[PDB]
Amino acid sequence: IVEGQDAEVGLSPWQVMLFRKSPQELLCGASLISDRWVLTAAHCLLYPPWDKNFTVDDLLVRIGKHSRTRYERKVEKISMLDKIYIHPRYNWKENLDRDIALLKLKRPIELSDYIHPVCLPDKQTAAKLLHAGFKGRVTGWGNRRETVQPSVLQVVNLPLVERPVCKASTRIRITDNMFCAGYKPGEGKRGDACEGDSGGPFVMKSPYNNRWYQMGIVSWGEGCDRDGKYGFYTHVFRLKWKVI
Amino acid sequence: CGLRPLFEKKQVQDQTEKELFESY
Repeated sequence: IVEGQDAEVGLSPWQVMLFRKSPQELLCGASLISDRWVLTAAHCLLYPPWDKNFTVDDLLVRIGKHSRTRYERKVEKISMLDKIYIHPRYNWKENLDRDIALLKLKRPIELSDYIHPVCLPDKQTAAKLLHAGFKGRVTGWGNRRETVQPSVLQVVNLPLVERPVCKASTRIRITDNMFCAGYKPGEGKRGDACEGDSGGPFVMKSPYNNRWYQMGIVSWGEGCDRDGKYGFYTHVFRLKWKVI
Repeated sequence: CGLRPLFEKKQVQDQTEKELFESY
């Protein structure tokens, strides 16, 4: 999370962190969307370009944490997956299209004041909210900048950007299953998720019902806080895939 | 869902929330 800020305790209840079990290793971010379903990006589990094909037995999840190292004893809740679901039409050799995966936990996590499900968007909310200029929120423990491992969960609010602008800033084929956000060269403000932040949530707060809806999943990008480049996120709504 | 127990529930705003509505 480049240019982020230390998250207040309990800021993102849905925050989940993907870990390679042995050796311990923070692989990616992810979000809790029910007491037994986690939402994350496919490339955190399957990305042949860097020979990566994770099974359930190779993954383990930790929920309710704050620091990236220490164990949150009266707060944290470690749980193992029981099955993985990667979108059938996920495009890894081209433009990371449909970069989405569901992780079914083995034992339903028990909610607390530090662990609570994020809401999936509905047409109304998705329609009234997904508008250029409106800033969403990204959280994560990724690189403090590009080659960097944050102590406390970082947070940063980012403004959504117009599709044309997004498409123009990259040779890569942008598809309707992804949007992009970040400040423009000149607004005099910075920030951006970064590798490692991957699989994390890009959420937006609805003033109708005062609740947090998840709008995108940190997917790809070129660099981290590069000028004139914006991060892309899987478009959760266009993907609301049925597996549950 | 989406009603964080230590903020929404307690009826309290977090540091950066202002920005969100402000940008709206």
